This record gives sequence, structure tokens and C-alpha cells, in this order.
Amino acid sequence: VWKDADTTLFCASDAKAYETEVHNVWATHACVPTDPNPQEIHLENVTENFNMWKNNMVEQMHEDIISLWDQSLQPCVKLTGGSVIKQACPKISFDPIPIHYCTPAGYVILKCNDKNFNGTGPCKNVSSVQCTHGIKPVVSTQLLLNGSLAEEEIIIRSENLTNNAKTIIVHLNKSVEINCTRPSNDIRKAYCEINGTKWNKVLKQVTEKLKEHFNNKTIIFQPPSGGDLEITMHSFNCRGEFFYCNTTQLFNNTCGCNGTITLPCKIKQIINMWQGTGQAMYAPPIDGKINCVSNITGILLTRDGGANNTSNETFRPGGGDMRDNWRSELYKYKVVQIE
Ligand SMILES: N=C(N)NCCC[C@H](N)C(=O)N1CCN(C(=O)N2CCC[C@H](C(=O)Nc3ccc(Cl)c(F)c3)C2)CC1
Ligand SMILES: *[C@@H]1O[C@H](CO)[C@@H](O)[C@H](O)[C@H]1NC(C)=O
Ligand SMILES: *[C@@H]1O[C@H](CO)[C@@H](O)[C@H](O)[C@H]1NC(C)=O
Ligand SMILES: *[C@@H]1O[C@H](CO)[C@@H](O)[C@H](O)[C@H]1NC(C)=O
Ligand SMILES: *[C@@H]1O[C@H](CO)[C@@H](O)[C@H](O)[C@H]1NC(C)=O
Ligand SMILES: *[C@@H]1O[C@H](CO)[C@@H](O)[C@H](O)[C@H]1NC(C)=O
Ligand SMILES: *[C@@H]1O[C@H](CO)[C@@H](O)[C@H](O)[C@H]1NC(C)=O
Ligand SMILES: *[C@@H]1O[C@H](CO)[C@@H](O)[C@H](O)[C@H]1NC(C)=O
Ligand SMILES: *[C@@H]1O[C@H](CO)[C@@H](O)[C@H](O)[C@H]1NC(C)=O
Ligand SMILES: *[C@@H]1O[C@H](CO)[C@@H](O)[C@H](O)[C@H]1NC(C)=O
Repeated sequence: VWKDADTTLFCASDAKAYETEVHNVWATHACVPTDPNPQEIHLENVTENFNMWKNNMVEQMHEDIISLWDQSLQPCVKLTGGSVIKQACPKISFDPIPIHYCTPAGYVILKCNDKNFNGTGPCKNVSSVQCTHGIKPVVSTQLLLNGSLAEEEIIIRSENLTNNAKTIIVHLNKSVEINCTRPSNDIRKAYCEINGTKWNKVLKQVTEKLKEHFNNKTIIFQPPSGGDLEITMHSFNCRGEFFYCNTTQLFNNTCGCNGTITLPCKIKQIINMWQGTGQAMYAPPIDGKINCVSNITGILLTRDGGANNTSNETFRPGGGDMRDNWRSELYKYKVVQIE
């Protein structure tokens, strides 16, 4: 017997107590070892409601990653609130590791194992777990990287699809590689290579999934209509360096177009931080070939408003609220109290 409750979670990780990589160092002192003997408990014939868009776990992971980056990804200068601060900003080792979220005694985590679960409402195949699986805290905009994949079809997630202000999380069932490189020896110029055959296939499937939700209306993709570079570009951290990649070549409805898509990128030093209002300034990039090969496993989308008297729905890549990133992996969990 249980009821919906919120409590203070703890984390578990396979961090190596030697590694200087920042998530390992943080997980070494802020998390416990992962359960070596985990065993979920099926809740035979239990139907339970979930809400990924209203889930305290997401906020608790958000505070962790805020704490993690604050302890690890230190800018030389922060302009937080007008009170500029010039501190140490050594170049670090940065490569996200899986974090597990675990309940204390007297609570458990209910896990939705419905393969088509969209994030909100009833789940019919519920199990109980002590900890989540290992979630990589990958910070990004527009494209969700290195996540899990949807088990069956492409899943559309939104608190309310009808509300255009509510962000859409596309959970892909097939990952699309994105290979980003700042070549060795304009030291901020970089590029991400994406196989255009794969991407346009997956994007076409996304259009067709979106059609099912929008009355078979014409689905149009467009670049973001204004905003900061972090969200108008596909932003992410690669080996400590902030990459900003132009995805206009991705979010065109063009598709003699199917070779390698090369996105122009810039490594940016002055960041509009995702943690909270503030610009952070980092050092110029490290030397050498800076390369991150990531799986695109999700897309963050915002649907244009004022199209109800038209035949089209236009979608633009979104992001900025990293809670939606954690939400994209935490969606099948929810904390309950042992009543
Ligand atoms: N109880 C509640 N429900 N509270 C609501 C929470 C809102 C949240 N606390 C908040 O204040 N917030 C500050 C304003 N925020 C912003 O203004 N922006 C606009 C500028 C860019 C930012 C970007 O995404 N930066 C970025 C940087 C590096 C990388 Cl690698 C990357 F992928 C992305 C996003 C964020 C949330
Ligand atoms: C429920 O999920 C389990 C994994 O926990 C898996 O065997 C299958 O997808 C589902 N099985 C039943 C009997 O519902
Ligand atoms: C998710 O599924 C539930 C089923 O109860 C439904 O009410 C809700 O509208 C669905 N959301 C989306 C975005 O499809
Ligand atoms: C990338 O995707 C492949 C298959 O889609 C998967 O086997 C691999 O584990 C993924 N890599 C990472 C780092 O998640
Ligand atoms: C992914 O989902 C789409 C529907 O959204 C489906 O047509 C396609 O076959 C799926 N691919 C895989 C590998 O499951
Ligand atoms: C979904 O959003 C629309 C648009 O504002 C709103 O009219 C509707 O009431 C919302 N649905 C729910 C369940 O809140
Ligand atoms: C990534 O791109 C670089 C530069 O084009 C290339 O040398 C490397 O082989 C690529 N790696 C993968 C896994 O595609
Ligand atoms: C691009 O993707 C298609 C389909 O997945 C594949 O057949 C092709 O080999 C890929 N191209 C390259 C250059 O890897
Ligand atoms: C991305 O590139 C396109 C085409 O070159 C350009 O029109 C657009 O302004 C670029 N995006 C940004 C945010 O500058
Ligand atoms: C995604 O995972 C791969 C393999 O672990 C890693 O090389 C890459 O840097 C990761 N990408 C990001 C953005 O963390």
C-alpha cells in the first residue's frame, strides 16, 4: 500500500574514486555506490497514474546537476545579477556518467514499463524499484543527446499538446549519430557531421508521428524564431567546451539531398547559463582535436501559435529548460510512500 508522496532522494553511481572527470568526482562524494543487487518488484495487476510534467524527481535531479556543474564547470567570470566575479577556471575533464536516483527507507520508486507510455496518465505495467536506471545528465538544447530511445514507436510527450506554449519532447526509437569536431591547431570554428539519409528518414517519421496528433495537418519544420543563441543553435558541452551548432540544415523541410549534413558550429566562451539567469565566460578552447560522437535520441520542439485557421502546424526546435532534458529520461518514474 502506498500513496503519492515527495521525499528527499539520494543518488547512486559507478563513479571511480580516482578519476578527475568532474561527474566522477561529484558522484564520488555526493552519491553512494550503485546497488550491486537491484531487483524490481512487479506490481501484478496494478494500474498507476504518472505525470512526467509534474514530477518532483525532475526538480531533484535538476538541483543535482546545478550543484554538479557549479562544483565542476567553473567560469572565469560570472555576471550573475550584475555582481561580476573573477575566479579560477581551469580546463577540466568532462564526460557525463549515469546517475541513479534512489528513495530512502519508507518510500519506493514506481516505474512505468508500458512501452508506449507517453509520460502522463495511466500506466498498466507498473513495477517498484529502489533506484532509477543510470541517467546521463546531458545538457543540451534542440537535440537530446546520449539518452534512452523509445521502445516501440516515436513518442510525443507534452503536458498538453493542444497548448502551443507547452514544450514537446520527441522520444526517438532510433538514434541518429551527430559527430562534432573542433579540428586541431579560427580555433572556435567547429562542425557536426550528420548522415542526411538517416536524419531525413527519422525527421520524416517524426512528421508522421506529429500528424497522428494534429489531425493530419501539414507538419512544417522551421528554425527557431528568435531567442538566445543557446536555443536558436543546438547547444551542448563537449569535453568541457560549449558548442553552438546551426541546425537550419536539419529543420528545413527540403527533404538531391541525402549525403553528409555538415552543421557549422562555434565553440563559445560567453554562455547564457542554463542553471539560472547569468552569463558565464570561460577560457578559449583546449588544443587538439575536440571530438564528441553523440546519439540524437530526442528532439525538443515548440509548436507555433495562431495556426488554427490554417492547414499547417509549424514546429521549431526548442530547449533552455534542462528540466525537460531530465524529464525525457525520468518520465517513467514516480516516488510513492509506503503507507
Ligand atoms: N518552481 C518552479 N517551477 N521554478 C521554475 C524554474 C525556471 C528556472 N528556474 C530558471 O530560472 N531558468 C533561468 C532562465 N533561463 C534562460 O534564460 N535561458 C536563455 C539563455 C540560454 C539558456 C540555456 O539554455 N543555456 C545553455 C547553456 C549551455 C548549454 Cl551546453 C546549453 F545546452 C544551454 C536558457 C534558464 C532557466
Ligand atoms: C511489463 O514490463 C516487463 C518489464 O518490467 C516486461 O516483461 C514486459 O514489457 C511487460 N510484461 C507484462 C507481463 O506486462
Ligand atoms: C498520453 O496518453 C494519455 C492516456 O490517458 C492521454 O490522456 C494523453 O492525452 C496523452 N498525451 C499525449 C501527448 O499524447
Ligand atoms: C548510441 O546508439 C547505439 C545504438 O543506437 C547504442 O548501442 C549505443 O549504446 C549508444 N551510445 C551511447 C553513448 O549511448
Ligand atoms: C519507430 O517508430 C515509427 C513510428 O513512429 C515506426 O514507423 C518505425 O517502424 C519505428 N522504428 C523502429 C526501429 O522501431
Ligand atoms: C490544453 O491547452 C488548451 C489551450 O490553452 C486549453 O484550452 C485546455 O484547457 C488545456 N487542457 C487542459 C486539460 O488543461
Ligand atoms: C567524426 O568526424 C571526423 C572528422 O570528419 C572523422 O575523422 C571521424 O572518423 C568521425 N567519427 C565517426 C565515428 O564518424
Ligand atoms: C547513411 O545512412 C544510411 C541509412 O542508415 C546508410 O545506408 C548509409 O551507409 C549512411 N551513409 C554513410 C556515409 O555512413
Ligand atoms: C543558421 O544558418 C542559416 C543559413 O546559413 C542562417 O540563415 C541563420 O541565420 C543561421 N542561424 C543563426 C542563429 O544565425
Ligand atoms: C555522448 O556519449 C559519447 C560516448 O560516451 C561521448 O563520447 C560523447 O562525448 C557524449 N556526448 C555528450 C554531448 O556528452
